[PDB]
Amino acid sequence: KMQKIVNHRAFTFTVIALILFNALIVGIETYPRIYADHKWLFYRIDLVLLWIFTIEIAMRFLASNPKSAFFRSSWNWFDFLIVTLSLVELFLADVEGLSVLRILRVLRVLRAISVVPSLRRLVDALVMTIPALGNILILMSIFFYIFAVIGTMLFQHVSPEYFGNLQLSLLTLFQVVTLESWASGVMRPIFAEVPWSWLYFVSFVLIGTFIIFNLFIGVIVNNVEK
Amino acid sequence: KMQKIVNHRAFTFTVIALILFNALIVGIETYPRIYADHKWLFYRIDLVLLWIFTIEIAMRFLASNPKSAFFRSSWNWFDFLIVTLSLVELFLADVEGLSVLRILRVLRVLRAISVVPSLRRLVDALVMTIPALGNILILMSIFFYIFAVIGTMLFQHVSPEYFGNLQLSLLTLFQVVTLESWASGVMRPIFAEVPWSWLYFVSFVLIGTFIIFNLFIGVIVNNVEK
Amino acid sequence: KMQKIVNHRAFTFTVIALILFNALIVGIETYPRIYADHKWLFYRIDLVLLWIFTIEIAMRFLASNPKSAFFRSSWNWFDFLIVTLSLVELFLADVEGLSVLRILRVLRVLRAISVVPSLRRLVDALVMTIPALGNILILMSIFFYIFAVIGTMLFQHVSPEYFGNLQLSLLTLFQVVTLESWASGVMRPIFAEVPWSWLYFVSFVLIGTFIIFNLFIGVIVNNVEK
Amino acid sequence: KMQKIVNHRAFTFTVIALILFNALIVGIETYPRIYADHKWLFYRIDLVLLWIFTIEIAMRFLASNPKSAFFRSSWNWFDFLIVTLSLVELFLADVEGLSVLRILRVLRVLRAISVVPSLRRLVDALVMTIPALGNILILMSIFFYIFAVIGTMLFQHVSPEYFGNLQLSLLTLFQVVTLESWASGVMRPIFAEVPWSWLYFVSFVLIGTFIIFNLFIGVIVNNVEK
Ligand SMILES: CCCCCCCC/C=C/CCCCCCCC(=O)O[C@@H](COC(=O)CCCCCCCCCCCCCCC)COP(=O)([O-])OCC[N+](C)(C)C
Ligand SMILES: CCCCCCCC/C=C/CCCCCCCC(=O)O[C@@H](COC(=O)CCCCCCCCCCCCCCC)COP(=O)([O-])OCC[N+](C)(C)C
Ligand SMILES: CCCCCCCC/C=C/CCCCCCCC(=O)O[C@@H](COC(=O)CCCCCCCCCCCCCCC)COP(=O)([O-])OCC[N+](C)(C)C
Ligand SMILES: CCCCCCCC/C=C/CCCCCCCC(=O)O[C@@H](COC(=O)CCCCCCCCCCCCCCC)COP(=O)([O-])OCC[N+](C)(C)C
Ligand SMILES: CCCCCCCC/C=C/CCCCCCCC(=O)O[C@@H](COC(=O)CCCCCCCCCCCCCCC)COP(=O)([O-])OCC[N+](C)(C)C
Ligand SMILES: CCCCCCCC/C=C/CCCCCCCC(=O)O[C@@H](COC(=O)CCCCCCCCCCCCCCC)COP(=O)([O-])OCC[N+](C)(C)C
Ligand SMILES: CCCCCCCC/C=C/CCCCCCCC(=O)O[C@@H](COC(=O)CCCCCCCCCCCCCCC)COP(=O)([O-])OCC[N+](C)(C)C
Ligand SMILES: CCCCCCCC/C=C/CCCCCCCC(=O)O[C@@H](COC(=O)CCCCCCCCCCCCCCC)COP(=O)([O-])OCC[N+](C)(C)C
Ligand SMILES: CCCCCCCC/C=C\CCCCCCCC(=O)O[C@@H](COC(=O)CCCCCCCCCCCCCCC)COP(=O)([O-])OCC[N+](C)(C)C
Ligand SMILES: CCCCCCCC/C=C\CCCCCCCC(=O)O[C@@H](COC(=O)CCCCCCCCCCCCCCC)COP(=O)([O-])OCC[N+](C)(C)C
Ligand SMILES: CCCCCCCC/C=C\CCCCCCCC(=O)O[C@@H](COC(=O)CCCCCCCCCCCCCCC)COP(=O)([O-])OCC[N+](C)(C)C
Ligand SMILES: CCCCCCCC/C=C\CCCCCCCC(=O)O[C@@H](COC(=O)CCCCCCCCCCCCCCC)COP(=O)([O-])OCC[N+](C)(C)C
Repeated sequence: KMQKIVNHRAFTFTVIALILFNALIVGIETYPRIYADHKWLFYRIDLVLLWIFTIEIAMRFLASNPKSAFFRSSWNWFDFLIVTLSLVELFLADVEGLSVLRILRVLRVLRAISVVPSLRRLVDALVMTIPALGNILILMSIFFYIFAVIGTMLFQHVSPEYFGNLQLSLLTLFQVVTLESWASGVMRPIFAEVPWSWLYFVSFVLIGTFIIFNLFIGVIVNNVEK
Repeated sequence: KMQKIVNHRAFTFTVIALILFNALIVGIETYPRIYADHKWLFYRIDLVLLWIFTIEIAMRFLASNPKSAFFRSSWNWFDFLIVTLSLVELFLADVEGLSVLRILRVLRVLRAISVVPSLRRLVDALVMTIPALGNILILMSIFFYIFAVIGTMLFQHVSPEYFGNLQLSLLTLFQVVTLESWASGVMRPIFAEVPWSWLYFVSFVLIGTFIIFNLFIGVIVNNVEK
Repeated sequence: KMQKIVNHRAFTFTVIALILFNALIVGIETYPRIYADHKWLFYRIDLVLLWIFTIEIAMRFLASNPKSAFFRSSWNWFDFLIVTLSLVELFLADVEGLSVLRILRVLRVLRAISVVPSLRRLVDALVMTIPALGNILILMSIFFYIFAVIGTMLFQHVSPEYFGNLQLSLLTLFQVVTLESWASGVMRPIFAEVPWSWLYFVSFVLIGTFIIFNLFIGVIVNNVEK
Repeated sequence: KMQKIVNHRAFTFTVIALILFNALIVGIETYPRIYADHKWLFYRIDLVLLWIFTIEIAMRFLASNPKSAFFRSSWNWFDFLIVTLSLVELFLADVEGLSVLRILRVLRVLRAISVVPSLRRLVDALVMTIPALGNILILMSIFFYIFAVIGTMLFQHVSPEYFGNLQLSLLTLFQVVTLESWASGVMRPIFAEVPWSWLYFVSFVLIGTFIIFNLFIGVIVNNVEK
């Protein structure tokens, strides 16, 4: 009565192949003409692929010793979430708010990183180094917030474009920490009006960079040790 | 008569929570309409928060064994400086020179990194690696100064914008070492007139980069060792 | 009857010198006037250099113990491929499709990295670290594909320039991961129309960067170990 | 009769202080008005500083055991070269070709890195890692040359600006390897005409980057070892 043996060689291979085909079709469908000429087929195949993933994860669930740890392990929670999101897409297909709904029709491909064990191990390892660089991110958040607040009150009425709110300015402070056109297009047109403005960026760009550098190093000599 | 026990669990927790609320309100206040509609409340809460921080640091001072090392430790000096700067803001509120005065109303949030011990330890560690990369910064300063002097006499009358003074040119030499639009907007419009100008940037961008790279490495294989 | 001894000191030296001269002439020939004034000489020297390389590699082949491992080693396969490509150039000289044919007249210089042993060892070592960073590249490919698909359906009709197809958009997603004008010229003119668009880039630029950082580290603490 | 003892504490201190003052004055002199109003003083002080450096290095020479190794050590050769260059400036002051002559009036400050021993040791160490990354630079040179040649024949008549010669194009290939506006301003206006052009940059920007990354790593795990 118990479901004892369920696993075999292609038990995954077929799933990953199917996911690849899913990616292929969901990519193709993004062409206006080709999609607009064969819509019934795309409809039917999307439905059937949805149902395959559904019955797949359900098969694993039922044959995963329910009362013991299946929903206890996070990976399967992630799989389940992905399938539920595809279902949300389906059963709430096209009321109106579809623009940010068709998108979820895509991420069903990234469950690839769940099935192939090497990618699973790699991604879990990558996440396991997030609590390593924990504090540094808090420091960087403090830094960003302080500088955003300081900017939005200084340059509010000289550059409404970049420094207009605490939200909008929290953008200009991001595309500057990445050293992206921070001089000729963020500063030179401001530094022209308020001449003492430079002390802002030349400070931020400095200290920000420093922190980032150290953050990077903080990880490097952590894997030499572990 | 002596103040023996003063510490407990929330002895910090309440302070850091209050600081968070301080950040929240000082952020909100940067909206023109919302601040302009409820100013009395913002006034009163700013005053009361100021007084809370004041009585807090004073409590620590009095219950910090005055004659022994309290003002001897630098962190408390930093705290005291921050509180005094907020006070400078208050008692010298709005004579006229307020533009660069309201700013100090902000950095009172960064004393967060003082109170939570993990951030304190991290920041102290980060500073402790400044005397490590001591010389390299002297070398980089020499380099910057030399190249600024060399530029301002060559391109003074062909590009008044970027190379106009030893000060202004010390900017163009900064937004070039960060590889920010150094070619199409700093050089191509100059390289057009003085054709041999390229040897300037292609030298600087080279050597500067080299130094920086080495500086970075100079830190990396210093934490593998310590 | 067997070819026993074939090697000596300059056995390579002459070849690398000749290759250097080949580079020199193939570089010179890219000037319109100078090439257009002495074409017969360039013709004849190109022919003779081709034949020198031909007889060279053929000499090695015949005096490389044919039945045993000569074509078994990959380097010689690469050499042979290069010579055959030069020959393809010659015997299929100028039917019409020459634009992407004259190019192969160039890469015959890079066989330099085959002959000088230090470069050979270095390049082989560099390649030997490709299977090291194997998975991370698969993860990055998945990431790129997902984000390209997600972009091309959102911004298809607001920015036909950058996001027009799954191909063209796979470019805009490349010159953004390199942080090249990703804000002022890829996003600000889009973020103006669809205001919620920022969550796209600020996500990608984030996660992409993270992956890349880790990839880099994944190699660093792999040479400390091997 | 022999010069036995010549060294003492300030034997350097005075020299480095004087060099600092030299930097200060040579910087000041770059202002048009201020220099144009007091020229006699600047003249006389430049002359006297020149003579101080002269007599200084000559003192060291004579009291450096001439027949034994003084000119044998490279640092003193560098010092001597710098002083001779200042002298070239003086005795060949203003015939006409002064534009690239006043410049040498500057680098006399960088002899600072000779006198202060910490900087001397650091700079010598930095140079001692140039023969470490020897081959990689040869590989990068090969790469640059190949791609420059390949570009200048493809895009010669569609973008005369960037790809016009083997020299000029060797610039556009430099401000692209640094990821500086390589997409929106080097490629998009070219990729519009020759549509298959992308395979150029997306290749170069790829492989170049790879090499650079590896070069960096090639140094990192060389100081963990030495
Ligand atoms: C394991 C999970 C990872 C996922 C990896 C991906 C796995 C699955 C990959 C799936 C790829 C998706 C395929 C979609 C292409 C459909 C063909 C097409 O559109 O032709 C179009 C033409 O267009 C052309 O002329 C050229 C078509 C090739 C461009 C495809 C780019 C490659 C994407 C690869 C991305 C690689 C991702 C990595 C990137 C670093 C037709 O439309 P049209 O404009 O009307 O032209 C009319 C032509 N006609 C006259 C003949 C009618
Ligand atoms: C790990 C986390 C680390 C956190 C560290 C983060 C550090 C925070 C970084 C803060 C950056 C500072 C930004 C302020 C500079 C811009 C000001 C400006 O431009 O306005 C005016 C400059 O008016 C002046 O004269 C100011 C001259 C220098 C003031 C320096 C301010 C230092 C603030 C305290 C320093 C505290 C130091 C530290 C304290 C402990 C411009 O002129 P105006 O008056 O507006 O006149 C009208 C405009 N008009 C000119 C067109 C007519
Ligand atoms: C531990 C110390 C670290 C500090 C961390 C921060 C801790 C404290 C954080 C404090 C955050 C500050 C809150 C201020 C927002 C007030 C609400 C508001 O302005 O609404 C405005 C609307 O605006 C909107 O429509 C959207 C509002 C959300 C934008 C807030 C950005 C989040 C900042 C988070 C930064 C994260 C920092 C990290 C970033 C990496 C109302 O103004 P209006 O334009 O007139 O609109 C009219 C609307 N009405 C019709 C209803 C009237
Ligand atoms: C760790 C710290 C390391 C420090 C190292 C830092 C190194 C310092 C780096 C210095 C960079 C050098 C910058 C100078 C190049 C630009 C000059 C120029 O463009 O002007 C002229 C070029 O006129 C020429 O013909 C010059 C040709 C090459 C001269 C090379 C100068 C080397 C100086 C000595 C080298 C010393 C080497 C080292 C010595 C020990 C332009 O033409 P024009 O004459 O003006 O004519 C009028 C304009 N017109 C054309 C429109 C009509
Ligand atoms: C080991 C394998 C690695 C390969 C390494 C390379 C090894 C082999 C290197 C080969 C180099 C190729 C030489 C070609 C130059 C020919 C001379 C010429 O064109 O003169 C032109 C003038 O142009 C000038 O005025 C200046 C010429 C010097 C520019 C050459 C750039 C150096 C390229 C080095 C690249 C270094 C690569 C590294 C870069 C990091 C003449 O044409 P014109 O316009 O009509 O002028 C008329 C003048 N006239 C009046 C006198 C008639
Ligand atoms: C290692 C690999 C890691 C892979 C991770 C990769 C993660 C993937 C990253 C995906 C990035 C997400 C991009 C979507 C954001 C842009 C949407 C947009 O702008 O359209 C609309 C926003 O409409 C809204 O109101 C949306 C508000 C936020 C929605 C957030 C979407 C999250 C999707 C699920 C999150 C799943 C989380 C994870 C699930 C497990 C714009 O407005 P409009 O509706 O079009 O109205 C008409 C236009 N008009 C405004 C001009 C009138
Ligand atoms: C150890 C070796 C390493 C070398 C390190 C350097 C050591 C030696 C450093 C020497 C520094 C050189 C000093 C030159 C300044 C002269 C004063 C001046 O020009 O005033 C001008 C005004 O200009 C101003 O209004 C502000 C002047 C300060 C700008 C100086 C920038 C600091 C350079 C520091 C670079 C730091 C390098 C590091 C950078 C990272 C006057 O000219 P004017 O325009 O006509 O104004 C009229 C005013 N008036 C009405 C009163 C008349
Ligand atoms: C460590 C050192 C490593 C060294 C590695 C360095 C590798 C070297 C990297 C070289 C980069 C390659 C650059 C060439 C691509 C651009 C060509 C182009 O755009 O012209 C044409 C594309 O015409 C085509 O149809 C070409 C289609 C793809 C050809 C691929 C070329 C591969 C060359 C061999 C590959 C060898 C692989 C390796 C061999 C061993 C454009 O069209 P048109 O024909 O001009 O028509 C007229 C213009 N019109 C369109 C406006 C009307
Ligand atoms: C916190 C970082 C600062 C560093 C200080 C270092 C010394 C800083 C030197 C001088 C500082 C003060 C100069 C006096 C001028 C002040 C006001 C002024 O006139 O501004 C003038 C220029 O403003 C500049 O020139 C900014 C200088 C950029 C510094 C880049 C240093 C990079 C450090 C290297 C990092 C690597 C090593 C890192 C080692 C730490 C502009 O105003 P104006 O001339 O009156 O003209 C009117 C305005 N107008 C232009 C719109 C028309
Ligand atoms: C110090 C670094 C230099 C490196 C030298 C290497 C060889 C350098 C090769 C040739 C050097 C000399 C060429 C002769 C031309 C001189 C004058 C000239 O005519 O300029 C011409 C172009 O100027 C250029 O082309 C600059 C070349 C950029 C070099 C990029 C190398 C990157 C090294 C790779 C780094 C990685 C490996 C690093 C390994 C170290 C322009 O003048 P014009 O043509 O007469 O036209 C009139 C002016 N006009 C354009 C405004 C209309
Ligand atoms: C996934 C990453 C997100 C991070 C969230 C963090 C908090 C994010 C805070 C607030 C989030 C939501 C704000 C409410 C506004 C939503 C809609 C909106 O109005 O947009 C508004 C602005 O949009 C922005 O301001 C984007 C904020 C950029 C975030 C940069 C954070 C960098 C993290 C640091 C990385 C280092 C540490 C990393 C630690 C992880 C624009 O719309 P509008 O105002 O209505 O005006 C009409 C549109 N118009 C402009 C075209 C005219
Ligand atoms: C060597 C690197 C290549 C990689 C291949 C990967 C798959 C490449 C996918 C498809 C390749 C071929 C697509 C078919 C189109 C060919 C011709 C064409 O039409 O071009 C079209 C677009 O051209 C592009 O879209 C270029 C795609 C950029 C690739 C970015 C991948 C980054 C790798 C990630 C690095 C990280 C991981 C690294 C893992 C290695 C434009 O031509 P058109 O549409 O006809 O319109 C007319 C021209 N017009 C626009 C001027 C009007």
